[PDB]
Amino acid sequence: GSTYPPTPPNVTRLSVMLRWMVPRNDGLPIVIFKVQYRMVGNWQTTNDNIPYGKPKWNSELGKSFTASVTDLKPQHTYRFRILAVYSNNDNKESNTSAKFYLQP
Repeated sequence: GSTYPPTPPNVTRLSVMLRWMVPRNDGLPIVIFKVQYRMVGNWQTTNDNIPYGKPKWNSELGKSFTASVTDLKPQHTYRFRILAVYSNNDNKESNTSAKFYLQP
């Protein structure tokens, strides 16, 4: 089955807020998302397993999701990406986010 990738997350200050979207598509449904990050310059996965849940879409464009990441070391720049896990157990990563400096 086809695996439509989520968009990269837009990163804003909070801790870090990540907002991404799963565009409307007819591919396989998503079960959960995982959040990955790395310092600018190896990818690590946080412990959060974000459910796709309901509803299916929350706008004409698709479904937007907003979550947060905690306990990251400030005074460093990071990149983030969203891993989508599909109902057939395949998975696919979003493109990487823009760089984000975490202010102390």
